[PDB]
Amino acid sequence: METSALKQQEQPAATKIRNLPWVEKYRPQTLNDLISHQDILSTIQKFINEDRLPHLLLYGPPGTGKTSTILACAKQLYKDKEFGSMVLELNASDDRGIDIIRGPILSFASTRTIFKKGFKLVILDEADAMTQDAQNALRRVIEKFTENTRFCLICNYLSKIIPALQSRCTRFRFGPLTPELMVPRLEHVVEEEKVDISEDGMKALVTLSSGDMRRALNILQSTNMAFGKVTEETVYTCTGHPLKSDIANILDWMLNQDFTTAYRNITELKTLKGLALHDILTEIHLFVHRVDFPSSVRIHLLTKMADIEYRLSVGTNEKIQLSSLIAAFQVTRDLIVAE
Amino acid sequence: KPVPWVEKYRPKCVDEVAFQEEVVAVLKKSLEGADLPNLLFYGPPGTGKTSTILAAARELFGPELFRLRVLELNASDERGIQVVREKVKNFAQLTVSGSRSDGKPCPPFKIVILDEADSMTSAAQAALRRTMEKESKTTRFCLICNYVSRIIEPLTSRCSKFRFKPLSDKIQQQRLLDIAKKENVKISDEGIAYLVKVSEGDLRKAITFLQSATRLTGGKEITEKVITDIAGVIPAEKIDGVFAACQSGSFDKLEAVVKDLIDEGHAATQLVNQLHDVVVENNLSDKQKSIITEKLAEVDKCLADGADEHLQLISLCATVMQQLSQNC
Amino acid sequence: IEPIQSRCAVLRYTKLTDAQILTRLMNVIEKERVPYTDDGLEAIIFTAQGDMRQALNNLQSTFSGFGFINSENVFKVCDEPHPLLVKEMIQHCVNANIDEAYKILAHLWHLGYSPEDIIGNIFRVCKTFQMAEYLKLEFIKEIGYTHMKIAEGVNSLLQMAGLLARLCQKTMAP
Amino acid sequence: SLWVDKYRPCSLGRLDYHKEQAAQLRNLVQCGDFPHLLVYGPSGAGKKTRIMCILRELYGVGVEKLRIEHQTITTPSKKKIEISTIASNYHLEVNPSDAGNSDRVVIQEMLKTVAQSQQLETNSQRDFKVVLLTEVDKLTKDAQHALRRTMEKYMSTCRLILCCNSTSKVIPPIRSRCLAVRVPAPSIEDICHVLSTVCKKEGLNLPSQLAHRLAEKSCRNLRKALLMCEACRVQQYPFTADQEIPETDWEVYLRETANAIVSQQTPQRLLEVRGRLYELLTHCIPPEIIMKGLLSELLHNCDGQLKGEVAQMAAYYEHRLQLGSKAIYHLEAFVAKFMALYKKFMED
Amino acid sequence: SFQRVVHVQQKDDGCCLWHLKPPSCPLLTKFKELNTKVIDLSKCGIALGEFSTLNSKLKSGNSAAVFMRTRKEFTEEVRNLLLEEIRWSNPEFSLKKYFPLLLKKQITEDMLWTEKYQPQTASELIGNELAIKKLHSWLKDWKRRAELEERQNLKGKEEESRLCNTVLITGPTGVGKTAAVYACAQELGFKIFEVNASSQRSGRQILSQLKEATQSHQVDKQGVNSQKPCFFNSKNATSLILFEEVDVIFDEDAGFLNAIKTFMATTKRPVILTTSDPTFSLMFDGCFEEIKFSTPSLLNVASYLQMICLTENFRTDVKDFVTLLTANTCDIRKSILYLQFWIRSGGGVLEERPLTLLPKCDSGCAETLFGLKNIFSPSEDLFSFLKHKITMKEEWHKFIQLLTEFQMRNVDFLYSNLEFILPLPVDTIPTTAGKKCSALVSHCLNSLSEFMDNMSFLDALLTDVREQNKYGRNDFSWTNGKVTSGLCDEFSLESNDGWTSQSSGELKAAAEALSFTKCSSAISKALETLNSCKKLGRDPTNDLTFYVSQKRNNVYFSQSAANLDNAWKRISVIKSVFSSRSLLYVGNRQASIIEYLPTLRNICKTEKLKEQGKSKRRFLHYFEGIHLDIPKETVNTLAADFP
Ligand SMILES: Nc1ncnc2c1ncn2[C@@H]1O[C@H](COP(=O)(O)OP(=O)(O)OP(O)(O)=S)[C@@H](O)[C@H]1O
Ligand SMILES: Nc1ncnc2c1ncn2[C@@H]1O[C@H](COP(=O)(O)OP(=O)(O)OP(O)(O)=S)[C@@H](O)[C@H]1O
Ligand SMILES: Nc1ncnc2c1ncn2[C@@H]1O[C@H](COP(=O)(O)OP(=O)(O)OP(O)(O)=S)[C@@H](O)[C@H]1O
Ligand SMILES: Nc1ncnc2c1ncn2[C@@H]1O[C@H](COP(=O)(O)OP(=O)(O)O)[C@@H](O)[C@H]1O
Ligand SMILES: [Mg+2]
Ligand SMILES: [Mg+2]
Ligand SMILES: [Mg+2]
Repeated sequence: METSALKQQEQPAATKIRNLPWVEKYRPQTLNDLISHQDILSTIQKFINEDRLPHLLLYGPPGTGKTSTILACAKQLYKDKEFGSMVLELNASDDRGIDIIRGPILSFASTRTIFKKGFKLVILDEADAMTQDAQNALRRVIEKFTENTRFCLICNYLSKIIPALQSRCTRFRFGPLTPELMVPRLEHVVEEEKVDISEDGMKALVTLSSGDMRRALNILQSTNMAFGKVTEETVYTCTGHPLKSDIANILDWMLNQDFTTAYRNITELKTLKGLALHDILTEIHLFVHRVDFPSSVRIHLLTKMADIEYRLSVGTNEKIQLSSLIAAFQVTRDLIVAE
Repeated sequence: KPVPWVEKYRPKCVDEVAFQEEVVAVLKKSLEGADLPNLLFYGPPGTGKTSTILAAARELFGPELFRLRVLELNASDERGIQVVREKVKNFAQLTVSGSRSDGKPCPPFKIVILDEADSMTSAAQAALRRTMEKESKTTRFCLICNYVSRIIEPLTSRCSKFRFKPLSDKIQQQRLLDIAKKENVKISDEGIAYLVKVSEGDLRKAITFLQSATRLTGGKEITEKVITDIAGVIPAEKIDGVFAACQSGSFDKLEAVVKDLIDEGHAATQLVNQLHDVVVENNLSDKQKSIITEKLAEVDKCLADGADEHLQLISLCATVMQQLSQNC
Repeated sequence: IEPIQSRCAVLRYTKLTDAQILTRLMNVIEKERVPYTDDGLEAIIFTAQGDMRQALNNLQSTFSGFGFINSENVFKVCDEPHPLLVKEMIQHCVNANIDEAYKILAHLWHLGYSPEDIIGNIFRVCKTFQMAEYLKLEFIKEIGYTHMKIAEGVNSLLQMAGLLARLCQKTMAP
Repeated sequence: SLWVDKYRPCSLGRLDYHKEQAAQLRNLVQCGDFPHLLVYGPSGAGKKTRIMCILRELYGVGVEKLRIEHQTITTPSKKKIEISTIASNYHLEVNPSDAGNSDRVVIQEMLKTVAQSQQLETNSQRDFKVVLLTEVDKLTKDAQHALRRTMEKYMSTCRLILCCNSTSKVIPPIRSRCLAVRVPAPSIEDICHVLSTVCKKEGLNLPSQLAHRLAEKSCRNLRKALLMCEACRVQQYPFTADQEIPETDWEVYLRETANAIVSQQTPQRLLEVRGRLYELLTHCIPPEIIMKGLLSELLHNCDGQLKGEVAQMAAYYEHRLQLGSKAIYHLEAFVAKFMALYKKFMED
Repeated sequence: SFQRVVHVQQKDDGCCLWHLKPPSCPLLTKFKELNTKVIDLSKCGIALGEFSTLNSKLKSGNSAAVFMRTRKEFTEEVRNLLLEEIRWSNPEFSLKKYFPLLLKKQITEDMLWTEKYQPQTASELIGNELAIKKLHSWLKDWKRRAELEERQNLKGKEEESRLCNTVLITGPTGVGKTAAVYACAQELGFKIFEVNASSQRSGRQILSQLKEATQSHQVDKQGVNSQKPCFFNSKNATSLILFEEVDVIFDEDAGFLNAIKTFMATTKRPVILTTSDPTFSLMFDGCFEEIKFSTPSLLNVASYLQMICLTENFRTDVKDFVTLLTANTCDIRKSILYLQFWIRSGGGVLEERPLTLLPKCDSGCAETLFGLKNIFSPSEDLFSFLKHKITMKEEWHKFIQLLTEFQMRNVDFLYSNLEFILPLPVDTIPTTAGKKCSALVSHCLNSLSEFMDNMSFLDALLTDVREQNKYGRNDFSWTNGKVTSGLCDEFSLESNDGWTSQSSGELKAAAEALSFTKCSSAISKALETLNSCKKLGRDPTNDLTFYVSQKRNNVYFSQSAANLDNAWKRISVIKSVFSSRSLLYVGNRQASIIEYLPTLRNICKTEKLKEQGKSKRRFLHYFEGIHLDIPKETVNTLAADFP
């Protein structure tokens, strides 16, 4: 119940004298103001303008701009004087079971509009968190009231939506932003905000974000206000990510020295930096395909690190798994080095 | 009626935790402004992160409002994060008016001390990020972990990060001597040093084992036998017998050795831990160390999975025996 | 519950064979004057694994979106990982080329495809791939092992590349 | 009431072995703030006898007057599950591992009932009700996390006494709080003395060498030794020097299966061993026990070179069995791989 | 506010690890340049039939075979021939005492076959003979009591009898508990007042609406009295209350158990309880006579179902209904309903089978039962498809769909019928040439071991569709397993996954099919050289044949490769011996079984051995001499042998 007023005035809430919310500073307004996914937005606008709008399924990684996009579509489709009478938005915050489908959804989809005649819109944020039986009712509500109203389901994981609910809709994936067209946003914000940053900072910003603007701006303002300068070292310190030099030294110890000295040095650096074995495995995996290895060596290393990353999940002793990670390289590539 | 030892002699306020210099300094600076930011403590267990955050909560609030204004929660709940989020929502929704007679009114924000934050999947981590953003100016979050790399980018970027380097052996030996003289327990240095050794640099396990020993053998000295059998540590004579049995190359005495270990009620995980700790710090070749360590990792995965102890130890000792006797 | 199954007659419905979905797709197309090529037919049948509802919805979506039925438009609307890319994955792994296979999979991963539909598409292409029976069996076994690893909760690039390495090494090891 | 139950000690001073352990337990309960007790040791070492002894030393004599009650509770998937429980007014003992992977309800809601019952009951003796979860090693990880948060939450109302044969499947935050009670299997002379005391209390006079043979055949399992002594008492009134120790009947079935596999190497014999293993599995004997028995039986016939390979094969397929669901696939596939290894070994 | 979230680290000067540099070794400085150039997909078009089973040619005229079957009514001679054929198939069945009854029952229909062939008399029931005679004797005694009461009333104007006022009937689903109750009531003219779970049955409603059914007479005693008032709220005939599915209690049924306990106490008329839950015999507190319906014999019910087929003028075989009964766990209701649906659809396959022990046989019921006819052509047979070599894409898809349809039920199809499906001889249980023969046996054993290794891989390291041991533990355990279905209207609200069900089903089906194809092909190429060994004079076929039980040869295919009646008698044995008073407190379960049960069996076998020796009588009295109250039937079961 409720829970919309807190967000509704949480978005326009700031100190406006000291706080600097750089994520909330730059927000899209309409379809022409979201400079990304131009094919999807032009397709949706063409569907709207021909009155041939089908049931939409907006899915993808979070922060890519699904909810703001469908809010822009709803505001352009219906004016402000009839927004509340024609648009029904629900999230997973108002979860009371499967009665949400039989409650507001079934009552709203089974009646006409009140004031001005037209087709209504239903927006369902976080539809994958909905249970299987509630979705099995939502597909029937969709099937029998498709002419009067259309449904737009926003989800993060496509696999958690049943095949029938997918098959009643057309699917649109909000893919990650290619780093190129992402970089102009970063240079615009640094040129506006007067921040000292090198190109290694831009590489780190486009690497940790992996195609988003929200966490990118979060990392950028956090590193800027914590240090005053934005570089590779300061970003990976503020984020607390595995530093590239540290992973390079780890690989050097596993690739040059004997078992015991490498083990002691790695354990000392792990307790010095608080660095887990899962992130070591991920970054070493990224490192393996860049360092020129033979095919058999690359295959053996990838198999062993996949096995270790599986063993770490069930909750064994990470000390033994770390020593086995060292063993995975000592078996092949140090033998070849000795050869 | 009484309390366990670990929560009894923890420091009452800030600046009483030794061996830390800048963490307590920044904590005192934040407390003097009466505004604690979102805090992240990472370090190995038994270092004082929980003690530091509890001391900060006691310092900023009043002791009668200390328990009412903090909420301790763990992230390893079996029902997903829905129950955790509903508990955080219930705690943040409820507001308790407070008054301090010491002269400083209580700050409005509430404290959620969340432990084992590094055992958290990325979806749950993003849900916690949006939960913290929902209560940014009403509840300041505390995250306790050993590994900061497991926490994903947004929560790690928005939290004040503090590293806790584990204490040295001399410092924890002195603290355990203070505990022993405070609780009237007859103690030799050798017992406290052996307690430090078997706790593996964790003060919490050392304090727990000391309290367990002084309650198991009341009004008596604390020998090494009780500490060994309470900490679960395998005797070194057993480990050397295992090593000699594998070096012999005979399977029958190997079977006899593991049957003796199993029938003595010795845990297979502890035997694997001690076997690995002896193997990696010996004069074995790197190939032998590599194969033995790979088999140790596979067997430990099998044990955490829940396979049979006797068969797993038989297989690990057979691999060790073949690797050692291959050179012979 | 078992009492209703005792009180009823249990009729079993199977997945529609691709010939049937093709015939009814052709019926709908000839009744709706849809311009098409055979590549679009194969793409629609691929995107709807024995699901007439999904095939009809995808066909209507691409005809309403682009107006012509070929493979490119269908995979622009359905937005699956492209089966030619996954076929080139499997073909490189048959030749035990870990470098090109991981190149294409890094391309797939950087496009935003999740682990779940990536391994699903790998299994779906690998089921009808042209190779030997024993290599198909070992490929299916390793794909299923990696898929249960994705199911249990561990889902990173490392597991995907590890499956790639295992599939490559199944060829170079007797 | 057999000799394993009629003559079971109920006082801490009656335990002839582990006297230092018994004195330590008594001194611990004299303090009155004993923690959760994780008690481990092999089966037949006496863990159940020790926990009944510390229960009797803890509470009054009313812990002998026990009752049997069935509790039925609702799954989160909305299904009703029933489970037996041996309980008393002073303590409650519930096996939680009978619910498959749904042990988390029998961990959590049952502890809720004990907490509300302790809040309702008052006797001015002690401020906790002992909850005994026998066989805690077989609990799932999810159930053990639920167990951990319940001991964190319910510690001031109830005290937990966990009994297991191993702390391998036990997650480490559980062991970080429970007091460890390692009860090793008692030695050969301890079994001989216990058998002598039991036979003297039954009016019989057994020799020392028969008791030593019984202690050596029992493999340091006191309950098996007592039951075999009872069966030998059934066989002959006097304890003769040529008293045949009553061998376990499914054990000699397993030995005959071992002779069946080692004798002939053909898929027909493989199917016959499969049928015998199905017959042995239908007797509700847990699969790891047949795994260990098969290993111990076939390791007599192999040479020293094959033993390590057969051992690693057995451990690998035992782990596959524990991960799997139907034990028959993993077990019989071990039979098949051993059969192939044996056939390719005796051909050269 | 936006205060500084400073990463504070206790970075002391030194330690040689805080401020590190990239390595100077040439391996880690030779970074390969990343390439993003993949092949272009616009040039390569997806050809038809690439990722699917699309073929240019299409079959026409082979399918869409309408049946239009007009079955001629059987004459007396052919019917009598079928009667003698079934009598020779089942020599232990009294087939003459039932055929006038079903012929009278049969003599444009609007009835289900469950009610069309409803048994009017309890003697017309099949199986559970002791139970129905117990019920009939109890109700006859209640009729005698009612007639005696009427005689006493007309004249006016109980430990020795031990007539308890209630029978509680328990058994599996659809064995005919309600059929037995109704048949007895119509045979002796009782009047049933039924309380179902479909009705609102709360305590105040049931007492205020049905107490005077027991406490008083019937106003209508002559005429229409064989009619059944189903209680609901929005010769003389005697009342009889019946509670159908007593174990089903909702939150709306407030205080139902206390109400039927008041009915227990204050009745003067018979009260009958019917439930399929075995645990309700323990939970309910009251005095009642217990009647247990066992699972009926497979051959008797199979003969009765063949018989129902005959009276509808179709002939058939016994084995197909045997496997049909096996698939339904001998459920008579499910089998009768599916038989009605199957017979009234005109039949599946017209194949003639001349048997003496004539129209054409109608075998193929279990194939359509599992939906295998929707996968295969009507010309194709299951075992014919499985024995021959699979080469085409459509045969592969048919194999995968068959295995998938068997994988959702968690049933291993190729595993259970592995003997009858491998290209090897199967028989019922009752020198360089030798080197080559042993090599052939070795190759066959290697193929079998490889296949069973993949099967172990499939169970262990592949996801199953339905999560095994979800509510109980694994099979063959005596903890529990009586997991009754849900009883509350609240929804599950679970967070289970859906994708990893049909994904894992396809994965397991494909892997099982490929592994079995590899194994069968290896066995085939191994025995392709068997002709050379046969020419050499040495025949290893004694070492290659498969010995399988007689009960598994009575079916076309099995869903299980073990014996479940064996497991049922075992589980009954451990549950009955370890429910005795003294041994009811052994808590360590695994220890309890493997220590107490074999020693108890040794004690029982030794006791029988001393009793066969004509020794003293007191040697029988060790079990009673230690106050070990074990019933004699289980002691005799324990004293036989170990299987
Ligand atoms: N393409 C984009 N370019 C720039 N900023 C964007 C873009 N998409 C999203 N944003 C930012 O994200 C804010 C809201 O995006 P959302 O719609 O919440 O993202 P999302 O794809 O819906 O994923 P969620 O909401 O976290 S599940 C906007 O106000 C922007 O600040
Ligand atoms: N430097 C220190 N100064 C004072 N007390 C300390 C110090 N290090 C450890 N302790 C004590 O050691 C005990 C255990 O430490 P805790 O803070 O409770 O746990 P921890 O160090 O956070 O490790 P965890 O919680 O298992 S990750 C407490 O009683 C602390 O007071
Ligand atoms: N032994 C039997 N002999 C003949 N017909 C039977 C037999 N058992 C069941 N039937 C048929 O099955 C129909 C329904 O049986 P029921 O008695 O309703 O099953 P049930 O014992 O009540 O089990 P439930 O109610 O499903 S739990 C009857 O009307 C008969 O047609
Ligand atoms: N001190 C003792 N003296 C004589 N018998 C004992 C003693 N301790 C244990 N026993 C016997 O040994 C058996 C061990 O079984 P149990 O108590 O279940 O241990 P576990 O739980 O380890 O199997 C018990 O039946 C008990 O009768
Ligand atoms: Mg959104
Ligand atoms: Mg803590
Ligand atoms: Mg019924």
